[PDB]
Amino acid sequence: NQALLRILKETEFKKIKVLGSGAFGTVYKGLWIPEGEKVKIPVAIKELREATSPKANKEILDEAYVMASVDNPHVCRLLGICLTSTVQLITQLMPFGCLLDYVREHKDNIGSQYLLNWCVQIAKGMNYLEDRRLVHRDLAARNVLVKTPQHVKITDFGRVPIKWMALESIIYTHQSDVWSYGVTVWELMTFGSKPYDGIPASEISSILEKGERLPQPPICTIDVYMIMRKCWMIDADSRPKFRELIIEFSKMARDPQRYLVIQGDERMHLPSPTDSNFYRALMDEEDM
Amino acid sequence: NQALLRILKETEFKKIKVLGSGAFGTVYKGLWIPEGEKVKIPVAIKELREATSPKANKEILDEAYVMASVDNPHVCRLLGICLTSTVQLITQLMPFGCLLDYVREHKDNIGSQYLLNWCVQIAKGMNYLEDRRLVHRDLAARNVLVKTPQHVKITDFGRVPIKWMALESIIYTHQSDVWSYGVTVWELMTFGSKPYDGIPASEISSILEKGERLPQPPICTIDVYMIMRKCWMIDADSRPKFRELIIEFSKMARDPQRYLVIQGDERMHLPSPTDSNFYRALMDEEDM
Ligand SMILES: CN1CCC(c2ccc(-c3ccc4c(c3)C(=O)N([C@@H](C(=O)Nc3nccs3)c3cc(F)ccc3O)C4)cc2)CC1
Ligand SMILES: CN1CCC(c2ccc(-c3ccc4c(c3)C(=O)N([C@@H](C(=O)Nc3nccs3)c3cc(F)ccc3O)C4)cc2)CC1
Ligand SMILES: Nc1ncnc2c1ncn2[C@@H]1O[C@H](COP(=O)(O)OP(=O)(O)NP(=O)(O)O)[C@@H](O)[C@H]1O
Ligand SMILES: Nc1ncnc2c1ncn2[C@@H]1O[C@H](COP(=O)(O)OP(=O)(O)NP(=O)(O)O)[C@@H](O)[C@H]1O
Ligand SMILES: [Mg+2]
Ligand SMILES: [Mg+2]
Repeated sequence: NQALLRILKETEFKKIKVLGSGAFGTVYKGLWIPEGEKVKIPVAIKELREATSPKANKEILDEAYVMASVDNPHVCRLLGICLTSTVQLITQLMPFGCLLDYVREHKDNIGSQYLLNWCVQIAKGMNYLEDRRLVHRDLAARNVLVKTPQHVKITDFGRVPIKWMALESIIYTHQSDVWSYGVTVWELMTFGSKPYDGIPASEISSILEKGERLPQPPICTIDVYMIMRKCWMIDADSRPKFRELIIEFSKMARDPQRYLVIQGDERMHLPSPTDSNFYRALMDEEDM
Repeated sequence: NQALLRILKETEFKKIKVLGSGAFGTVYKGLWIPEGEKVKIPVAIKELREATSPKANKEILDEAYVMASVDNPHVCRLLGICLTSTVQLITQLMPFGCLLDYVREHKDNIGSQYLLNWCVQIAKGMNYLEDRRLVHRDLAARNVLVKTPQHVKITDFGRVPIKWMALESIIYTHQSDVWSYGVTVWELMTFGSKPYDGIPASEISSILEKGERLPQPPICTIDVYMIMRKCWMIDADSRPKFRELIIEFSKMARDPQRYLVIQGDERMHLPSPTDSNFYRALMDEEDM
């Protein structure tokens, strides 16, 4: 339990390159140098843009131990922490970056089988988080990291993203996460489009009350767009459960081209078991 | 089966830094760039110092598929290959380097619990290789790679190292590997000493026939030096099996200071479950 979150010294890791920033901190690629060792281990380091107090660190630690406790192939685990003036959090470095940026830069080489499997994997991770009774509160294509193209994990859970929140959050339940899951799915199926592009956030809750939802992405059949609309029902309990989302997106993943119309989908593919085994043993030794 | 050894193009990986060389090839740290992807994945690349023919590549591939087929936490798996004029082999990059260099550079911070566990892990991997009916033929502290300080794996098996070979090899059986295991153990317990230092290789088989073995390392009790001597029996079948080596070195690992006398052993230690979990999730996601 307590053994799941390593407390680090400043002197045993170094931030070497910035990777990006959110409205909570800045993310660096970093090197972890174990005491007495001559090696340099690449890590990801989030340093909060908000310097803290020692009593406030008691809040941070109380949640950090929980996020260090997740054990699921499609959920990122918080690994370490260094409680400087500004707190730094450490996790596994994902060289493929987030899924949002990934789809935007590969939108012309992304097939139906990859898209659909990603929706399954993200759902498995949300279903795990629900079984641990952890509400994500910030699910987005930006907070889905790519370990390998075949393997995605969910990050930055358990901590406003108005365009991703349920109407009752603009209340955070697992059913409110289901909403954010639908928005994440829409981001993938639109190859990274910005939801409600150009509409100011202060006015999203208005358009949701009048019945407007995100439009059907061009590559979605009705079976896929039905699911996304169901995630955006005003009644939270009427939304589909994550356990069900797994079942339906797995069904569609065994016949992908039936449920996603993508130009050049017979050229786009999935890696031969030859390429997957080479992927996993180099970067992704997790079971799966 | 065939899906366990990825064939690579030249254009999808690059050698960026040399790491060392043996009398068979040169090892580089390399970057694997997946087709269509914008990331750079660190790998290890062995390029043979011997340019080959296409029919000779049929030999190489026939063995490479076997080495790509090992599934054991303490055995390195061959992952890929690029069959240029000089063949390049690819495997997971171990930033901690080999165990030989590791012990030499940490000899003043290495305790009995680490040394003994390493002997267990190396034995587990040799016991696996015996169960797959693969003779190592070049077991040494140089060919034991450090994934993390707590986790070592055996490399470069299944391909002369006179000072590591059994007398009947100077015949390669699993019992001849047991000999090389004893020599590997002696290398660790001597914090990286060179076996038979200063004695020319052409004259090692002579000294072995007259009964000379490696000396008892200063930190070994008799129980440990008894095992090492048993690995060097002239009768191969009289040597202990790897299955037994596991049992005896595990026994000694539950009471390490009873079997290894190391100055400052109460200061040297093992990482708290806090530090191990941080190690594994960053670098070593294998089960164990
Ligand atoms: C300021 N005033 C006083 C103090 C209060 C406060 C309460 C809690 C935190 C806290 C604690 C723990 C975390 C986070 C935040 C967080 O953002 N965390 C991510 C994560 O670290 N991401 C990464 N990117 C790259 C490298 S590390 C994360 C990673 C992961 F693998 C799984 C879940 C997860 O949440 C972990 C901070 C401040 C707030 C109000
Ligand atoms: C020249 N004339 C004609 C041709 C004949 C020939 C026959 C077989 C090979 C062959 C095939 C396969 C391998 C090896 C050698 C080998 O050296 N291999 C290691 C390995 O690649 N190490 C690494 N270091 C860093 C990056 S890759 C290795 C790695 C591992 F993870 C597990 C086992 C293993 O053996 C694999 C070459 C030539 C010989 C005589
Ligand atoms: N483990 C990781 N490995 C590599 N890059 C990462 C990792 N975690 C986050 N990033 C990237 O670091 C950048 C900053 O992340 P972050 O601070 O979380 O902002 P954000 O995810 O875009 N918005 P938010 O997470 O909702 O605050 C993004 O481009 C992420 O993809
Ligand atoms: N996977 C790996 N990751 C990092 N370094 C490695 C890896 N495999 C080998 N090395 C290192 O690369 C260097 C060259 O290795 P190698 O070519 O095997 O020579 P050697 O092991 O010292 N002698 P030999 O293996 O018996 O031919 C050594 O310093 C090894 O520790
Ligand atoms: Mg993020
Ligand atoms: Mg070697």
